[PDB]
Amino acid sequence: MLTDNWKELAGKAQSTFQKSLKQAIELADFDEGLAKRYGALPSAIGANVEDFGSPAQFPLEEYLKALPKKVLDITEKDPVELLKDLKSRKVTCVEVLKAYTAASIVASKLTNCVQEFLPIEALQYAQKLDADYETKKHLPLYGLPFSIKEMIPFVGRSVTHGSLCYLDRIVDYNADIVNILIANGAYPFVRTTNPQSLMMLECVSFSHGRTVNAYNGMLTSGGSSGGEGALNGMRASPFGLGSDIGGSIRCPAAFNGIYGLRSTLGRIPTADYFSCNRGSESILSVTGPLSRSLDTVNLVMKTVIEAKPWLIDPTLVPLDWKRPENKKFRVGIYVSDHIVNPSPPINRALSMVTEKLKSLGNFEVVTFEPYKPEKVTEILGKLYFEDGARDFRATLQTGEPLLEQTRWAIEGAEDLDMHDQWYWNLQKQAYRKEFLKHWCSYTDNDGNVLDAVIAPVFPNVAAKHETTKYWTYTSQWNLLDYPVLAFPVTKVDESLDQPYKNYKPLNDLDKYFYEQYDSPSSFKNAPANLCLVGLRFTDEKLVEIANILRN
Amino acid sequence: MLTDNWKELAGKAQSTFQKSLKQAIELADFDEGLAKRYGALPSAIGANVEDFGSPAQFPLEEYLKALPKKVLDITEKDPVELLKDLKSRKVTCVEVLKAYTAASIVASKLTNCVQEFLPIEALQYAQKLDADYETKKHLPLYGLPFSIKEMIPFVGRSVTHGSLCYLDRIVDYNADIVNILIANGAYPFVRTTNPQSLMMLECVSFSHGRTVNAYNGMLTSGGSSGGEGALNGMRASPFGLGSDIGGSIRCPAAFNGIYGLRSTLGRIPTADYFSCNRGSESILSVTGPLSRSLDTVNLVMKTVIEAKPWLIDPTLVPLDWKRPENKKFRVGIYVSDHIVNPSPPINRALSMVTEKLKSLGNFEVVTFEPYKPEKVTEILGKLYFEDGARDFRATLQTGEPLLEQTRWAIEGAEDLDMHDQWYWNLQKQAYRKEFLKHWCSYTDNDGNVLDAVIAPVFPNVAAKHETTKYWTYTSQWNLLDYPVLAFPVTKVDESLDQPYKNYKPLNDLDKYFYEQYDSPSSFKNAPANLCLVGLRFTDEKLVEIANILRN
Repeated sequence: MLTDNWKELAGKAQSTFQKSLKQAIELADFDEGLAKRYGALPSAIGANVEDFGSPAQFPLEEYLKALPKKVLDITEKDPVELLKDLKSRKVTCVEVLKAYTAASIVASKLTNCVQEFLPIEALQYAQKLDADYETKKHLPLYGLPFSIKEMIPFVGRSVTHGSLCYLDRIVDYNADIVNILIANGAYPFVRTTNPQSLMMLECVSFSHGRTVNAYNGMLTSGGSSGGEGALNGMRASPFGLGSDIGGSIRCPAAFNGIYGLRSTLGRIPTADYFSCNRGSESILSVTGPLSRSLDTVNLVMKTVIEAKPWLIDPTLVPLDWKRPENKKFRVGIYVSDHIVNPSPPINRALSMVTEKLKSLGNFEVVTFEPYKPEKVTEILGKLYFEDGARDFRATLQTGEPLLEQTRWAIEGAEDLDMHDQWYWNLQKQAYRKEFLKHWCSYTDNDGNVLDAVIAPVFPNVAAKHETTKYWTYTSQWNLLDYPVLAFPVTKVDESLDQPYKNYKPLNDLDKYFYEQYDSPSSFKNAPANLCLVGLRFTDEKLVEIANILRN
Repeated sequence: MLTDNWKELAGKAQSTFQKSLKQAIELADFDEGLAKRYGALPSAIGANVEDFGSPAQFPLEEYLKALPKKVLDITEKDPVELLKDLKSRKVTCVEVLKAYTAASIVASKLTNCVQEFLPIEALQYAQKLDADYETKKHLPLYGLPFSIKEMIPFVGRSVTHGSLCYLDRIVDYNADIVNILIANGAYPFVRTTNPQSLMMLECVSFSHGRTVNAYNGMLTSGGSSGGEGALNGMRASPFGLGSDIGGSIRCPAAFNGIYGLRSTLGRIPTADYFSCNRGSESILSVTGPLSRSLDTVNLVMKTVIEAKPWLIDPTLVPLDWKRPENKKFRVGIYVSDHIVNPSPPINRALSMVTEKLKSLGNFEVVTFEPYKPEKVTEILGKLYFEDGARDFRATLQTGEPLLEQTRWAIEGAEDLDMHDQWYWNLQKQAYRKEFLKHWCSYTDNDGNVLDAVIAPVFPNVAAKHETTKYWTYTSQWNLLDYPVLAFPVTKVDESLDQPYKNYKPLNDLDKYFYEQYDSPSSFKNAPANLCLVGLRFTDEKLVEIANILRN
C-alpha cells in the first residue's frame, strides 16, 4: 500500500493512461480525416479524475459516425464470423488489431471505458500470430483481441481495482484465464475501467473519472465491470472479461444492451484477480465474458473449459462445456420480487419475452414467485465486508475521497467475530438449501424441473448517476451462486414506456425508484435487457434458450 | 487520318495506355501492401476495348479502403488548402504528384477514367517546381497537378477524341489554357477518357472501353468528359478540364456528385481543342473546370482570366473575374420542362434547395416556366452535325463500329446547303432573343432581374448504360450559351426516393424515363446534383450562390 497524497497518485494514473493513448493512436495510424473527427468528439474524460467531461447524448451514434468503413467493416462483424476471415487469411491479425485499437480509442473518448491501452504487447502478439499463421490457424480464437477488466493481472502492470494506493502493486504474471486464452490464439489489447471498492453498480474511481453508457451519455455504464460494458456495448472489443460478486458483469451488460455471463463458481478461473478483502471466502466472485455476440460468449466459455483449467486452478470442477440436449423447456417468469417493481421498459421486455416463448410449442411458461428476497440483503450485508470494511477503508489513507456509491456498500459493515461468521455461513447455506427446494417446487407432475427463470437485471434501464440503490435483482444470484446470462430484448419507447399513473409504491425504496423514472425521455435509447437464471452449472441451458430468443 | 483495321488500332491505343500505366506505377512507388490491394481490385478495364470488365458496386468505397493514409491525406485535402501546404513547403511538389499519381492509378482500374498517364513530363514539371520554390512560391496554383480530357492538345501526343483513325495525329503544342495554367504553377499529369464522336452523355469508345460512375459502378460516368467526372468524383485529381457542347461538362459532374462549370463562351480559351466538325461555328463548345471543390473551380477561372487570355486568343472578351457585390438575390426554380419530368431523387433535390434558399432572408424564390424547349432539339437537330455527319462517319473507314449512343446523335443529320444553315442560324438567334425576353419577364416591379435559375442537369441521377436519350436539360443552355454550374445537393435515399405512384406519363419519351427509374436501389448511392443557370457572363453569380448553398 501507498500513503502518498491521492492527487499526486491520480496524476500518475492519468499519465499512465495518456501515455498508452498516445501509443494506441500511433498504432491505429489515423488518417487526418479521422484524427479531425476524433479530436472534435465530445469527451467523457475530464482534465482530472473529478471532472467528468461533457458526454455525447448518443455515444454509439457518434462512434458509428466518426469511424471509417475500413474499421467498422471489422469491428461491427460478429466475432465468430471474423474468426473465419482470420482463419482463411482474408484479413491479418495485425489488420484486426489496428481496427479494434482505433475503435477503442473512439470508445475511450466517448464513454471513458479504457484505463490503459496495451498497444506494445498487442502488436507483438498480433505480429507473431501472423508469422505463425500456419501452425496456429487451427486455434479456436486465432487472431482475436479482447479486453480485460483492470482488476485482472497482466505482466508488468499495476493491479489496483481502481484504488490509487495500489499503483506500486506490479505483477510479473498474467491471470490464468488470460494465459489460457492466449494459448488458444487470443490476446488482450486494452484494460477497462473499474470503480472504487468494486462494490458499486456504476463506474466511478479516482484512477479514471466516470464511465458512461454507450447508448445514452447521461446514464451510467454500470459496474463493477463498467469499462467492459461500455467498450463492448460500443462494439469496440470482440469480447471482454469482467468479474461479478454483486452484479458486476450483468449490470454493465444489461445497461449497454449486450450479452454477459455470470458463470457458475468453479468452471473458469478467477481467483488470481485482485479485489478488496483478499482471502475472504464467505461469498466468492466469479468471472465471465461480456460481448455483443452470444456466439462469442459461448465460444469463450467453450474455449477456456476445453483447456481443462482445473489442472492449473484446483478450485475448479472437470465438468465439460456441453450443449444441452433438451428440446422441451420449462421456464418461469420472475416479474417482480415485490420489494422494488421494475420500471415500464423492463416490464414491457418481460411481456415481449413471455409472448415469444409462449408462441413456440416446446416451451411451457409459468410465473416464478420470490423466496425471501429480504434475506438476500441481510446475509450479504454481513458477508460482503466481513471485516467491517477495514481493508477497504485503509485504502483511503492517501486521502482519496469516499464516493457516495461506495458509502452505501460499506454502511453498517460489522467486523465479524469467528462465531458471527459461522452464524451467517449457516444462514447462507440454509438459504441456499431453502431456495433449491423453492425452485424444485416448480417441477411438474411428470417430474420436469424448471430449466431457467427470466428476470430483470435491475429495476430499470441504465440508471441515473448515483441512484443504483438496490442490488437484489442481481445479488440474489451471487448469494445462491446461480449462473445468470444477461441478454438484449428491446429499447425504451417513449410512446409505450410512459410512467404508470395511480401507482402506489410498495415501500420507501420502491417510492425512490418510482420517482426516479420521471419520463422515458430521461432514458432515450437505453437498452432494456433481461437475464436468464439457471441452477448451478446449468450455464449452457441459458445460452441455448437465449439462442432461441434471438432467432 | 488512318485506314488500318480498327482492331489493330485499338491494340495500339491499349498499348499506349498500358505503357503509361507501367510508368505511372513506377512513379507512384507502391509498397507491397498497396500493390497487393491494387492487384486484387475489380477492374472496369477488360481484355479488349469491347470487353467492359466487372466494376465494383461502390468504386469510391473500394478506393478509400485501398489507398493508404500516405496518399489520402493529400488527395482528400481540398486543393485550395493543399496549395497552402505547397506554398509553406509543408509538402513537396513531387510528394503531391506521387500521391495523386497513385490515386489516379487506383481510380483508373476502378472506373476506367484514364486514357494516358503523363508521369514522365509530370515528374519534370514537379521536380523543377520544387527547385524553383523561392521564385515560383507566389504563383496562384503552385505545385498543383490537374487532369485534362484527351481531346485537349498536349505536346508530343496524339489527339483523337476517341476515334482510332486519328492515332497518328500528333501535336507539338499544348492548348492555350494548359500553357496558361502552367504559367501559373500547375501542370497536367493524366489524360482522361472521352467517347466516340464526343456526342454522347456517356463515356464509351474503342480507344478505352467503358467508363463507369465513381459512386455506383453499374451506372455511367456520363459524358463526354466521362473520365473527368469519374476521376474527379474519386477525388483522384485536384481538378480537370472538360468540354461542353451538349452537357459534356455538367453531366459528368452531376453524375459523380462534384462541381462542373460550363463557362460562358468568350471567357477562357477552348478553340484549339480537337473534335469532330472542325471549323463548324454554328454551335460552339466551351470548356471549364470540374472539381470536387467549388473553391478550386473558382480559383482556376480567376487564375486563367487574370492571365488576360484575350492577348493569346482573340475570340475572348476582356471581362474581369469579379465576385458579385449583390446582397439580395432573385432565383427561379425550374421544376420541369414539361416534356420529361425528373425522377424522385432530382425532385427532392429541387425541394431541398428551394427550402434552403427560402430559409435565408435575402432570396426571393419564384417558379420558372420553360420556353419552347422543343425548339432546342429542332435547332440543335440541324446545327450539331451540319454536314450530315460526313466528317464523323469518315472516322469509321477503319471499320470502327458505330456505338448505340452515337447512333442517336447522328440520326437525321442533314448536309445543310448554305441557305439551310442561314435559316437555322436565324432560328438560333431568334430563339436566343425570345428566351432572353422570357427570362426578363421575371424581373420584378423594382426592376430586379433574375440572378440565376436552379434546374436539373438530367431527368435523373447517373443513368443506366445506353439510356441517355434526352439532352434538353443540358443542351438547352448550349443553344443559349448561358453559363451553368453543376453542384451537389444530395444522394439517393431509398426511403425517400421510391418511384412516383399513380404516375401518368406526359409522352412516350417521358414514359421511357419513368420506367428507367424502376427503384432507388438501381441507383444506390448515386449523387443527386442540380445546376445553377445565369445570363451570359454572370458565371460568378453562380459560384457565389453555390457557395451559399453548401455552407
